[PDB]
Amino acid sequence: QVQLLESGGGLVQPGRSLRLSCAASGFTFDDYAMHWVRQAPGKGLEWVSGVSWNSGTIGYADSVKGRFTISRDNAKNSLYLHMRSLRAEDTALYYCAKAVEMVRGLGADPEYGMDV
Amino acid sequence: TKCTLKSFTVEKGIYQTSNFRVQPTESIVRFPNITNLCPFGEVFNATRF
Repeated sequence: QVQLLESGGGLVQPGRSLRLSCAASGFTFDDYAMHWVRQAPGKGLEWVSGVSWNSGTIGYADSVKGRFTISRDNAKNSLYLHMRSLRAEDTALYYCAKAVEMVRGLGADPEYGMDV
Repeated sequence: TKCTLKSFTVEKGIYQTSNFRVQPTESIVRFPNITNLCPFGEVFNATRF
């Protein structure tokens, strides 16, 4: 089965750094892109970042670009996103999602049509 | 024949002298289809890291 376990956040006073971790299964890690997409409780979903088969990260969202730092632990299927200055715009449900497209989605990594 | 019979005088007849032997022109190597193709798009030909 598939159940992507993401956590790392909690009673976080703004102005501190953390490492949100998503663990994923049901596929091959170092050949599929895990994407951070935030969704605050009461607010719509919003894309954060991603990491691909070549670890091909892309960027961060509107006012958060730069404070975050995206890193992958390919073996144990883990994804660590750095948390800096988490405020009402920077806090949300940091969903981790997988795109269905296989290698060379075109040039870009598989990052569209992530229904899971 | 003169240096085969070891003589400066050879009489009418027939004398085996040497060994005719054709030589190989070129070399040839064969092996079935590769089927060992690599996804360089993942390894080398990658757009975004």
